[PDB]
Amino acid sequence: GVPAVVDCDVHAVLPSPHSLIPYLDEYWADQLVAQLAPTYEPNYHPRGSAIAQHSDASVDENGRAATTAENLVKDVFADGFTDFAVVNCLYGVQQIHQPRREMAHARALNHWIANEWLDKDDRLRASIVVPQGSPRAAAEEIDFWSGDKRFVQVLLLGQSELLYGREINWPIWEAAEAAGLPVTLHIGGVFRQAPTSVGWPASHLEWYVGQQSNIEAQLNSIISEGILQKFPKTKILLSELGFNWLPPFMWKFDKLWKSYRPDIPWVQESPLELIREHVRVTTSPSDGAEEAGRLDSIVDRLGSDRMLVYSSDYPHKHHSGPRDIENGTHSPELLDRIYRRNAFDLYNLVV
Amino acid sequence: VPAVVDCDVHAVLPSPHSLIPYLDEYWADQLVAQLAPTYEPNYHPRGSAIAQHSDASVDENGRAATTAENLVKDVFADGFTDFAVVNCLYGVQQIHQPRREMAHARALNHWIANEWLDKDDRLRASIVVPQGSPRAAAEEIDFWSGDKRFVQVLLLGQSELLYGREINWPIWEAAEAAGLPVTLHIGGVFRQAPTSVGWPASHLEWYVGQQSNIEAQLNSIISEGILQKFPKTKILLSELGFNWLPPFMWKFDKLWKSYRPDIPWVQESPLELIREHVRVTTSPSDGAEEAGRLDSIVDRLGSDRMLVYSSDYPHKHHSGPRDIENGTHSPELLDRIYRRNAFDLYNLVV
Amino acid sequence: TLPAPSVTTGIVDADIHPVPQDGALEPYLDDRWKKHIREYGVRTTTGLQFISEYPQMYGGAMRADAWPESGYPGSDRELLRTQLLDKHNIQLGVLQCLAPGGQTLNPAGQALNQELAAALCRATNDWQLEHLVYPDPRMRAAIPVTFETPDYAVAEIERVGADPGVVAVLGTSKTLEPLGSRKYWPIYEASVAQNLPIQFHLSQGGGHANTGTGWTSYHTEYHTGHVQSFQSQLLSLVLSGTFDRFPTLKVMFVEGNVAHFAPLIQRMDYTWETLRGELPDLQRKPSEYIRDHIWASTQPIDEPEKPEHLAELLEEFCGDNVVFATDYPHFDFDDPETAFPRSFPVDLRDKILRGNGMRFFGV
Amino acid sequence: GTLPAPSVTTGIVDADIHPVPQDGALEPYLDDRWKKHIREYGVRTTTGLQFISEYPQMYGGAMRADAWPESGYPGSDRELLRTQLLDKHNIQLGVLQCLAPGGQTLNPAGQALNQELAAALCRATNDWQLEHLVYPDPRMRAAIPVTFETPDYAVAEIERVGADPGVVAVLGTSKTLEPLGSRKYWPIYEASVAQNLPIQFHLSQGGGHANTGTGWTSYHTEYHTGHVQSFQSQLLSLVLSGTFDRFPTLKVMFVEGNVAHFAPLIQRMDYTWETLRGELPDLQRKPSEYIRDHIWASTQPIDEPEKPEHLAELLEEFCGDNVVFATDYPHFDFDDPETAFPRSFPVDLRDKILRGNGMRFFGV
Ligand SMILES: [Fe+3]
Ligand SMILES: [Fe+3]
Ligand SMILES: [Fe+3]
Ligand SMILES: [Fe+3]
Ligand SMILES: [Fe+3]
Ligand SMILES: [Fe+3]
Ligand SMILES: [Mg+2]
Ligand SMILES: [Mg+2]
Ligand SMILES: [Mg+2]
Ligand SMILES: [Mg+2]
Ligand SMILES: [Mg+2]
Ligand SMILES: [Mg+2]
Ligand SMILES: [Mg+2]
Ligand SMILES: [Mg+2]
Repeated sequence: GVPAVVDCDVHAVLPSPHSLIPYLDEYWADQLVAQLAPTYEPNYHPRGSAIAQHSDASVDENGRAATTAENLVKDVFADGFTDFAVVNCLYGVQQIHQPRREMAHARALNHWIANEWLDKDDRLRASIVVPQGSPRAAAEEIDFWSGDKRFVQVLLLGQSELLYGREINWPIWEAAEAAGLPVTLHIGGVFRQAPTSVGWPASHLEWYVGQQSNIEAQLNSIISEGILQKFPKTKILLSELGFNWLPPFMWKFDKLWKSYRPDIPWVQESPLELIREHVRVTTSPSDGAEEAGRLDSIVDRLGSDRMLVYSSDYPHKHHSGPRDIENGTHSPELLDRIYRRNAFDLYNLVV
Repeated sequence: VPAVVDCDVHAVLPSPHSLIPYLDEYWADQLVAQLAPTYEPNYHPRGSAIAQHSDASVDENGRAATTAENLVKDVFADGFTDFAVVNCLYGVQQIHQPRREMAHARALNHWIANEWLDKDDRLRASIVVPQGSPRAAAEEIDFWSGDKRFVQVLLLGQSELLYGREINWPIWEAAEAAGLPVTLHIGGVFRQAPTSVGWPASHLEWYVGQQSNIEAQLNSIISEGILQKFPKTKILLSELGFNWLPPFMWKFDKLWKSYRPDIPWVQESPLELIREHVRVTTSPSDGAEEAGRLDSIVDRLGSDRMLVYSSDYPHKHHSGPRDIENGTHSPELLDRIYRRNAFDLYNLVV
Repeated sequence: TLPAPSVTTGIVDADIHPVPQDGALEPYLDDRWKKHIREYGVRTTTGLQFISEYPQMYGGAMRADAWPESGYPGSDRELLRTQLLDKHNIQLGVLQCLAPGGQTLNPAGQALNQELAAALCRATNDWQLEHLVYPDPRMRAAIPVTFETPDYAVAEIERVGADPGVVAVLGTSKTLEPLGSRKYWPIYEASVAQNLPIQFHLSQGGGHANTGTGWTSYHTEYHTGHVQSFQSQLLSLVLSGTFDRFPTLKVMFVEGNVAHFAPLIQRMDYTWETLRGELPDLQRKPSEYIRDHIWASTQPIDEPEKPEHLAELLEEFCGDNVVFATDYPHFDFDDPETAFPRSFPVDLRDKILRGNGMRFFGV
Repeated sequence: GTLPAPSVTTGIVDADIHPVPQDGALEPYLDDRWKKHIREYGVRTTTGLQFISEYPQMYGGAMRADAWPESGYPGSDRELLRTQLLDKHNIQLGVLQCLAPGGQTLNPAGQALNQELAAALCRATNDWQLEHLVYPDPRMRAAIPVTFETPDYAVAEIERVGADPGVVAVLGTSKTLEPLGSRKYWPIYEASVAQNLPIQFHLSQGGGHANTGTGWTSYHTEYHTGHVQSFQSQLLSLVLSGTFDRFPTLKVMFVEGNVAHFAPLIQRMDYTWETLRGELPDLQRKPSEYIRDHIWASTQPIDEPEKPEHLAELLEEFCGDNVVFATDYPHFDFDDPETAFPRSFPVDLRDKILRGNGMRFFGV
């Protein structure tokens, strides 16, 4: 049994809200139609911008990539290198303020993934999309899918309404642990405050780059509030949020944990160790770590070769491509860990 | 015979050191080691004209309402008031550190129990709760539910999330189980701008404008279903005015008629739900004390059951606790305001 | 040269919502901004590509009977003329364009790229003057500008604000700072210089949650909640002394309701009687600013349980400062034939339908 | 006033020193109405708290336990500041950053919600620090707080005292209501450039938003580590907005935002821009190319990697010419110039951090 090559972040793109109708009860389906089916397509990867899709991705009748499992599977698995891919749908249910509709559309979205993606190719796995405006409802959604092992993780957005370590959000971590599932934070957000501590970014570019700051906040919250002692089997995947920012954050967090440990006395190990053991990160985008020697450098600065897991971020276009990380290292061993061994810790998938 | 209850008076914590006798060693020592930062709020700036009227007894630092002896002396002197409901606004809810918020809220309630309720059996009090953790807020309510001198739960007008959100349901559940009304009092956690259009630039602008947040809270509480889920719920609006209620009620009713299937559990009109479940203290009176204006506002509310007498001691308002009599010609209405309406909240007899 | 508006036998309608047909703004937008919109859309204070944070419920919140043969309600100028202007004898109908396309509420001024926002406001102003106002000058424009970038707003007021087809400057009820902030004073200065009053229309966005105490869940909360922003804005504009600095400035709150302003102002005075020492530079008692500076439009009309209370509250606000609007083509449109209670006084309604708006717009 | 330009000879630059006015020291410089206002209301800011900020300091006000004078708050005793800091470390250019009008750690005058009061407090602070500290001992020079959130008042204050040779920078806060590349702040940048003044932005609370982009923090580790986030966001806005295209001589320093994290932030910014630059087609340079001419960072509290060699690597990856020493006297995480750097740290880089780099920022 050899660990599989897992593409730890690819995307399904809902064509339109009408795709949810087969998986909605009459009350919600009729309502969606009567409301003229407003689309919660997010602005995290603006459909007309250069990040949205590779120019040569397979496309549907409207020119859009990744809206069908047939198209995604044709592209992702073509070259035979990838064994499994983890599908994250970013359709913006978490930005539905109406809490019953958030619950109903999140559920319908997961049904759409199950029936039109997971059922269509046994190499696909997926995150569970959850209604994070009600943490107890989010826990119920995790539980609803806990018997379908093709759902391999819980999806949370990088920007939340309250920090994920707050006790208000503990039901999510409890439910994920009870289901044996890692939790991923993926770039994106609920936008219930400014996306930064200094106000609203004026461009998509400024926003996208700067979401790394919110992930420092989330990790400090999760760790400081005690998630990793209260739910010690928790595993966290940072999807499509970079990773070169981690070491400077880790060093300062460690320095201040030494100064303030009595404020958080349950944290008895350095954040440095907790992050290396409980946090993994996807490799697309690589944010310059694909340049000569820089992947060896960042692994040295992380202090662990166990954290980086391969992804393509299909269909998104980044400055360097899925396998260009090979240019950043001289170690075949490190590449073997990134391509297959590190993700075994998350999903236990074998070739 | 229902008692004359002063439904909002204030205890003012002298300083955080007053909490030391009621904190575990870990928190008492940490307090002294922090140089005891005070969470005294700016809701009633101590040096401003609202903080205390010139007739109020004061302590060695010139502050009113920092001792039960001073408060009881002033509040009960004239024989009209039978009981008074004490709210301490010390800003534990603005403590971000969640365990400290819990510890200081619990200590504050102990201080109220020992240095106020134990000193005079005419005093009652609200339960201060750590609203940053609704689970822990529910436990604080449960803990004090045994002491029937605690007669309501204290929540601030501005919260972190709206009080009707499911995240907050444990508070409403615990208050209902304890048989306690929930009061919203002017004040806030200040975890966003106090208005939907940014930060007020003065205390005066802030103070006047907090009525807008109470419209938000009432709509959230009702629309989200609190009054069907917890049908014994009673809500007291303390020191938030009341003349703004009718225009809010009418628009809410009008839009409930338009959006009924969005909130199908709300089967009675918001008009009736507010008249039945919401009560409001009379200080400040915000102009309803002028000739005929109290009869008018009762006509506009559609109910004579909502207003409950308070003095808001020790605060100074433009008109005094009993000046409301100048706004009505009805002794029956004054009987409702001074005693009968608060019987629905506290069931206190003379 | 366009004649001045003339209101004789007909009425003022202070809030009408036209929408450009698809592509209608393109002749008025530089190619760079065309490209930007194609590639990014109009990003604002959401994480959503196409919709705002509270999308409309049934039918786009439009009148079911206001859909043209093709396009969105408000996008067909002939249907606007027959269903609104002719049907209600509107002789001054003030256009408030809330979206650059076939949508209900997505204001150009709220685009987070404020250079784009300025270009869309400019394009909207050229478009509404050429397509709607000049062909039928019963209509006149309230010009959207970028309140959050005063330099650009001032430039646009200088560019087109003197055009006789323009009767007001158009802002949004939600802003990043309360409207009495010095940030917005250059816009007030430029508006006064062009003899223009300002209308602030109900909006989402602004940069903060839609209440001062969290984001709303259900549509009752969202829609009733619109009143709150206007309460906050009135308090800031008055207490800041903005009208001491600009003693000729007129502002109208549009679609904030009316009656609630009366008890709010009453509380403002009563609180100020005690706390006035915080703001010793304010020249007048707070309620005294209303008569000369604050107007409000009527839609959606307040509906008290006892109808007599409407006239009472409108007068407690200021009976001379209340102005009729229909809100065509939104679902809660008010018909001037039926909006007022049976017992309402003719003189007050007449002022609301005619004189009051004529005074505000300088007609 | 008339004062020689600063001379850095064999001594060092200290980019962040926190003096505090003794009780009453600002009153000679305030109108009666503001003295009355402060007595009656205090200084209201973005909190619901009369006397403290939303995150009050954890241990002894976050001051080193040996910097307490006979009577006042640390930093309130000029003689003690001379012997404990300027004399002790041969500081020849020590830049004052007054963060509070009184003995109450971290409460910036510019953040008073009454911006007329804020302006008056900034002006009083500027008159006071020049009279009480700079002119008596011109080893010290002022970074003048101004009201960033009311540019008209800031421009007026920069015009009033900005040309005084006792002033070497304009002082802002890390947190603001809009990101610092916003056109709101451009009049301040214009006025600063006209006086040939760089701008320092010091770590702050407040600003109008939560202290992260995704909620308010709970524990002190989150709060203190979280301060870097605001600086990350400000760097992105200042660069990507083209602020430095509009003001090509403008120099900005992030004070007490740490240093090393800027390197991978900038690296991710370039990498993202390579794909998405079409959104912002006017920007004249690749984003990282703005750093050398426009962005500085002070060292305190020094980054402490697990392998010390990574420090110099990350400082050079940011920009080795643009890192400037600071002590943060008298705060508890004070850095000593003799011990702040790892034993193996390159001597040439250390020398320019202590001297040349700050001289170039401050125009010496
Ligand atoms: Fe991704
Ligand atoms: Fe009170
Ligand atoms: Fe409208
Ligand atoms: Fe409308
Ligand atoms: Fe400092
Ligand atoms: Fe410091
Ligand atoms: Mg089905
Ligand atoms: Mg390719
Ligand atoms: Mg260690
Ligand atoms: Mg008696
Ligand atoms: Mg004109
Ligand atoms: Mg003034
Ligand atoms: Mg005066
Ligand atoms: Mg100079």
